[PDB]
Amino acid sequence: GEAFDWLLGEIESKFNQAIAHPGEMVGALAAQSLGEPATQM
Amino acid sequence: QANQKRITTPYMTKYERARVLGTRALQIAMCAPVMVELEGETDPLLIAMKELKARKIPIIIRRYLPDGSYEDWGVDELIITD
Repeated sequence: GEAFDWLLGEIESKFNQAIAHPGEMVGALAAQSLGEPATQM
Repeated sequence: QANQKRITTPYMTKYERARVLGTRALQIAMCAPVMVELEGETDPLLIAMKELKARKIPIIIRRYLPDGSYEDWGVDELIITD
């Protein structure tokens, strides 16, 4: 019983830490991640 | 905007906590009053990092929504990620 109540406690905290941060520069991230493999292709 | 109806994450984005501990440490580094009891601390970044965990920092963050409006969150109202 207490494991389940403890489990729902972290599924919230772990999720709310995944949410994208307002202000991230995304185009810098998606431009570099598609072209960084390119050097090895 | 009103204190009601604020739409933004309550958490403090890692960009805000980077500029809060920077701006606070720059104040402490110039003769600025310290909110928290300091014990063996000559370094401002460690002091400002300590004020943050105690939620004593006197700064309100003004978040501009993309449509031109803004919201004012004090550093106590926000929830420290780490």
